[PDB]
Amino acid sequence: EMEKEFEQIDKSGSWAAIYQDIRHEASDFPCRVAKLPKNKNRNRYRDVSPFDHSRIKLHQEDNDYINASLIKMEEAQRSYILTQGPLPNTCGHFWEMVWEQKSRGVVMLNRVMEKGSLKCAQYWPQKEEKEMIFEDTNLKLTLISEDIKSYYTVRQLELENLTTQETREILHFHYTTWPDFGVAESPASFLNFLFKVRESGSLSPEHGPVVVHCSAGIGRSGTFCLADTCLLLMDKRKDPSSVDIKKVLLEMRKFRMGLIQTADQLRFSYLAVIEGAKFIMGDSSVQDQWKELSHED
Ligand code: VO4
Repeated sequence: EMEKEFEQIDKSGSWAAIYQDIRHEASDFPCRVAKLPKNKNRNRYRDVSPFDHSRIKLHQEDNDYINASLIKMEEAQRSYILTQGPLPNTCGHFWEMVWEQKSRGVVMLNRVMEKGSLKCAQYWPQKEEKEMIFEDTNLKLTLISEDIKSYYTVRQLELENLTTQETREILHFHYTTWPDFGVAESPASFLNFLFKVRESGSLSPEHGPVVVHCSAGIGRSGTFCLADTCLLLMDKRKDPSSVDIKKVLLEMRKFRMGLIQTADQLRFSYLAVIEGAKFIMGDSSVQDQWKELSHED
């Protein structure tokens, strides 16, 4: 059904019209805390801020601001934290957020350098023997192992609360071939990566919300969460036709501004959900088909 809607929009060539409608319908809530003068150096982009009602607050008395939003999909019963690529001065805040929110997975959809510019701090260690200590938030981070595939890398990290000496395993899922304001190479390649995140346990309700980011934490991050929630809703009722992608996106836009930054990303979201529906509706072999088509070795 979503498939036939997809074909209607393609034949009309009205992806831009549909996407601008979403933009005009999208919620508009205040971002007063993000705009305080004292927080200016905590925001990577002047025009990408968390709403006050849904922002993640750090558990510190000094300044609890971080550019991060809690997306709570009530009906699908999944939550995500969407955040910007950490800044040189906010890597401690980032890992403090991960600790306090009890997240098990971090999904990173960007490269540290994209289009010749630095999009994100190097906020996790690249070498086992060179751990990182974030002195402002009293956290230590150690690379434990790395599994490099052709277009994504999975890292096992150990996060230590230096104050309590509690340790935690964090899984890092790094998509390395998704261009800013672009789409993944194929649905199959995107779905293969999403299902790798799912199979790690990182999205399970026994854990805190997965942390999802790219550079701004809205475009690629929005595509990832939208596809996931749509597939989860379909799974819940085994009813692909009860899932209205545009309504799920607007619901997600109540928690964070600008989710999906281009009409082509919206169109890709449809493709990913339409294709992923094959798996959700009983055809477990398409998962293997996606892994082959993705060429991850
Ligand atoms: O770094 V993103 O522009 O896909 O929000």
